[PDB]
Amino acid sequence: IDNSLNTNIHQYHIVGRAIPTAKDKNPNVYRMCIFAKNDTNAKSRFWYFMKKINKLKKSNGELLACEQIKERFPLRVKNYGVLLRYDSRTGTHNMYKEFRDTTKEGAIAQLYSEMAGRHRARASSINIIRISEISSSLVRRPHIKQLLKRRLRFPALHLPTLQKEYRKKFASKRPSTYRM
Amino acid sequence: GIALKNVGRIKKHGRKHLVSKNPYLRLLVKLYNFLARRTNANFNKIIAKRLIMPKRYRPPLSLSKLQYHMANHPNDIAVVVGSITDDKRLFSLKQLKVCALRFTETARKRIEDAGGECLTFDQLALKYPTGKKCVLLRGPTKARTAEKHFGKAPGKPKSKARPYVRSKGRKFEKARGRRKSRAYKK
Amino acid sequence: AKSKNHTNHNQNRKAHKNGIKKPKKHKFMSRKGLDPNFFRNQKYCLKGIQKKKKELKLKAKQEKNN
Amino acid sequence: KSRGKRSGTRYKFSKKFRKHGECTANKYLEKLNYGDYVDIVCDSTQQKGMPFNYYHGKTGKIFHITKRGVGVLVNKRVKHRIEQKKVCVRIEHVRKSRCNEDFLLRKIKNAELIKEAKLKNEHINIKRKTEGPKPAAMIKVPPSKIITIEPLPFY
Amino acid sequence: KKRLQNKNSLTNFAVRCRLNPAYKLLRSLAVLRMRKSILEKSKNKKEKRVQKQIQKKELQKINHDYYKGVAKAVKKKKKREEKKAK
Amino acid sequence: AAKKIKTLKLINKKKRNDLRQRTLRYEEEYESERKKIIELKREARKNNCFYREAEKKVVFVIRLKGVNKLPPKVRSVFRLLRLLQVHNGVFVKVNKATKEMLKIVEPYVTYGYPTLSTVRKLLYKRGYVRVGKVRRYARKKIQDNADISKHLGKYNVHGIEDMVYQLYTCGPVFKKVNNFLWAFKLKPPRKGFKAKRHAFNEPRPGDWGNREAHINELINRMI
Amino acid sequence: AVKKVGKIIKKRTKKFTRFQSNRFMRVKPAWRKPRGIDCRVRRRYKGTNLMPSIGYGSNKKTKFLLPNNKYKYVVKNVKEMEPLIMNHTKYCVQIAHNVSSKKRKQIIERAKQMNVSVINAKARL
RNA sequence: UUACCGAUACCAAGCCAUAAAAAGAAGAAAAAAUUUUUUUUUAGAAUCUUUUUAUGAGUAGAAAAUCGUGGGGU
RNA sequence: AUUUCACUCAUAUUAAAUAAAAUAACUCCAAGUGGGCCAUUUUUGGUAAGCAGAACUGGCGAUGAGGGAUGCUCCUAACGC
RNA sequence: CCUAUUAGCUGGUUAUUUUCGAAAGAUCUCUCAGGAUCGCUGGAGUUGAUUAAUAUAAUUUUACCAGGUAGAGAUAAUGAU
RNA sequence: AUUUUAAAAUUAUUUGAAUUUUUCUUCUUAUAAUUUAAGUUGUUUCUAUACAGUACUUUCUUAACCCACUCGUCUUGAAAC
Repeated sequence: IDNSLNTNIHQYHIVGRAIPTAKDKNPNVYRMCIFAKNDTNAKSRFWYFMKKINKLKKSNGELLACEQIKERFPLRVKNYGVLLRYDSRTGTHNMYKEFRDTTKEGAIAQLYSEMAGRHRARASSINIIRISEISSSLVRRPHIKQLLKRRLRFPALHLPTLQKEYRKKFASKRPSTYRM
Repeated sequence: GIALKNVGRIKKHGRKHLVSKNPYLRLLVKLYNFLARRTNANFNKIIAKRLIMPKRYRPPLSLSKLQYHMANHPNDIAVVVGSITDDKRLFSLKQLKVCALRFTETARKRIEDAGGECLTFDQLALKYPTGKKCVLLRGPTKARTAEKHFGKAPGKPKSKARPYVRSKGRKFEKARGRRKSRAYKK
Repeated sequence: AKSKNHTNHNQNRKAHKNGIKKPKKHKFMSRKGLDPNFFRNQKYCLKGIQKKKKELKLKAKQEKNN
Repeated sequence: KSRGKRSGTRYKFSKKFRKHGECTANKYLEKLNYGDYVDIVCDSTQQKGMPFNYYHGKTGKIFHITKRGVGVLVNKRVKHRIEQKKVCVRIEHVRKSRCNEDFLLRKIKNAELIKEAKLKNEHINIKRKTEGPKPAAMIKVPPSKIITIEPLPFY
Repeated sequence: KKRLQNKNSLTNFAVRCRLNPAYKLLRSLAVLRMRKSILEKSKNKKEKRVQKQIQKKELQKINHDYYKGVAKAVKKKKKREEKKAK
Repeated sequence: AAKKIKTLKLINKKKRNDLRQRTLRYEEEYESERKKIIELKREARKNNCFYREAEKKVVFVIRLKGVNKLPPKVRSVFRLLRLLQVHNGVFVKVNKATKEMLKIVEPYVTYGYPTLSTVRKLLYKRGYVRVGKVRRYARKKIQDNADISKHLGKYNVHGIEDMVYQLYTCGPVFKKVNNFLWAFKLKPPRKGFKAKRHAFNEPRPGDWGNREAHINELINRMI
Repeated sequence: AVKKVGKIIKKRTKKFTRFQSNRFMRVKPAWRKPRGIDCRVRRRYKGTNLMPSIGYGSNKKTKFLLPNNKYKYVVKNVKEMEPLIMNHTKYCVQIAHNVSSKKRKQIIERAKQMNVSVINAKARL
């Protein structure tokens, strides 16, 4: 495992419930899937949505469950459509975006990077609704569509990224970006 | 940086050493500091503390008050860290065993004539090193005239402080602010 | 010329430097201007109590000291 | 420039909506004894015996009782220290305080509780319980009412 | 008493056993448990794994139910949005 | 003229034996509690039902900011918690009162649930104790059970393992053990903080607030 | 910089000099605490003339002794050297400046037969 | 996402002072020569001695302890 | 209401929690000060102001150190060697 | 010469280390460049504490009070519209 | 010069027991030693088989890296044009 490569987003399944009062003997319990850096942040987000959607605050609630969801096949690439709600500098907008990778958390990390890069949307301005795996026949974004051809191949035009050890300061002849 | 009170140093108040350079009193302070340390006796601790006090906290104790304070237990010995002064208003004395810092000549003569005895603190440490049958006494530490000027300022309502005046006739500090007929009273 | 008319700045921290001192709350309070015809009768009550106690004390002392 | 007795009391010393008129006759039957606590709530219908603006809503101890008035000791903060102030009011502007009513009920309840416990020679903890962390619970909910929640879109 | 060097109560064995009279027993038990031969574990790994097939099935069922509930929420919200489209 | 030393040695031997038995029972209790929670979660999830664990009853709090520019309420709460220096740490028992006290200090601390190994490490390698007369305490590293016996023995807390047990399981003698224990003086974290300015629960990197179980790795880096 | 010679630590050498004594002749180098108002040295600005403070004090086990691990004692005649008869290992002697050549010689010979070391033994000869 | 660099702040240790504390008004240790010598020490000042812990910005201002100068007794 | 006798109301964890809470309380004598200014948040006059006037807290002043290239007041953090 | 007149004003006001450490508010003032007085500070001293507890607390908890600011409203009143 | 003790640990014998069943298993029974206890000790060189040097200590003078505005003063604020 390469920590230079891993991101720190995980999916958590959190179940909570208002404390039973004398008014209602047993409140309905709520469950949610939240992507967060750790279970503590996931629970904070869960209570934020509990309070925002229902009229239920952490001080009047209790946590029935909180466990990390692990992807079944972390080495099988799949296409994800993620619905999204975020507020820009002048309004709120819901959009829909598509990624493809091996884990839902990885797709969400891609989503965060891309929303920051394209719209300057900080993570505090993003609400993730409805990330779900989609079928190839229902993929809608062209940048994902072109990734699903019968045989997919292309050259390797990236510049070489050597190790620090061989990233030597003085070269004896000009290297080639063509390499290949 | 640490957020402590007084930067973390415990502050004591009051005397820490004898100020008097009287060699006999220095010897007595040494003896009673040792006694207070080596025995557990709060008696000796109190005596060691009181030997150190200023003059105004070692006031005289008159013979009448001495023999009045020692009325109920007559076979004990009364220890005073001040001086014992005579009381002419007292008609008769009776058989007092008194340890004290100093006795006036009249008080000493009267005590020996009544048949009691006068003791110094070294003799007290010799015979009652723990303070058995020894009653600690002190004179009036607040009776002195200086305290009569202290407290609420003379001029504050219901104040009993004596003012500082050259003399105390009708024409000294007695007109305006001291009677209703001239503005107000006190 | 013109000056700062007023401020309460630093006054609270001056106040807390020597703490917010509490009243002492003594056990007894003077009854000087309070409920006459009640505290006078209390004076009479206490005098009666003291005399009844003291005459017993004098009797016991006299009969034990001959 | 203006600092009269009732300055600033436009709203505090006004009777509440549909609560005007003199006090009920039952207020005069309220028992007061020396040393018990009391609230100073000014009744603007009664103009005599009215407390000063500051003491409205303050609690104090009775130090004096007259035929129609009460003297109460109230703590007032004056810069670097508190001090007792002897405020003299009429009985309409004063009301028996419930500041220690839970204390009195606790005293009676614990009296009987520890009486019976000492009868049965059990060592009981009598202090208040300052409830904190709750224990684990093995609680079952019918899955027909577990609702999944998603953040909501914008409209 | 004169202040001496504060010994490491965790790595200095004599002072650790001084502080915790049970520590040497606990450590010997842990070491002895460590020293078990690899043959028993190698021969019993399948025995100790095959007991958990029912737990794996129940686990799969609960995660399947959770995923299904999420998907049904997806479908309900999509159906409501299609309702309000018209 | 020599019976005194023999009696002293025998009493010390009996104390050592009682401490050993108590510690063995404590280890058994820790293992039993862990196994019980494991199997009970197993059973809860096998059944179609939810199991919510108890709240942890004790938290470890680390100060994050220095001494300058603090509101009077925050300074008062800091003094009440005995967090006077920038990297001080204390154990705080959890109830409504302490949680409300911790709320007003939340932006300037980070706290969480310690776990047994970290409690043991804190006491064993950073555990100093208030030894002297009352109000004359004289911080001393433990190095021995003599002073623990002398001050806390009347509650039978002879021993650092007794101290560890009472701190970890918020037992009958927690206030006395916690007060007897001098406030921990922790090192700066080995890898640094993320940003003391922002909450641990903020989406951006941050440190202050309740870290829950994540306090253990920070304590380990700070120890 | 500290210097160590065996057990002897001198927490600082190059004794403190008065502020601006370098560039004013009327200001002698003997240390004076700058009372000042905007005084740089008093405010402890970086890179200028640090002030003495008690923290520089030397270990009191080795506070007053000379590079020979002995305390200096100054003598004016032969009679002031009697106490060293039983302090010869921890005290060294130094003859006072205003002592003539005969008293100097006598002091040197008496110290030698007391085997007490002399600091300024080769003066006025 | 990691690693790193970076304070007079933090941590461990030493030393100075300040505050507080625990306590105190008598006997041989070693080494080098050759049983016998030799070398060191062999303590006891109470505003003192030993040990311990924490602490240390500072104008105006206050205090203590120290350092010097003319002259006078001893 | 007071006084005297009874009986007894947790304390072996302390009539809720926490507390380098007695570093307390009190008295005496006395210094300097009594032009302030700045930041956040609130706020009045003014078109506005590095303007004038207020509230809370923290600062600068009285204070250096690391950072903000630079900077009385910002951030970190306050200072024996 | 009285006279070294008086100055709420300007300038100056001489060794070290150590410890504690402010105010630029307030009330009165022919007061507004001043003063007295309170506050803040030092020194001295006693009473206490030295008994992990009581006193105590710029803190919370539990119980009980008091409020008319933000908001809200304009069909509740008043005043607008 | 009457706690560098005692204990703890370890080694070698020793009595019994227990158990995770033993070449670091634990608990004491006794003895003897050790240190992991009870804050650094040893060996070998060099200085050197010198009497002050080209070494070592120290003062001074010069550089070099980093830093460093003119003090006193009134002032909210001075390196101040």
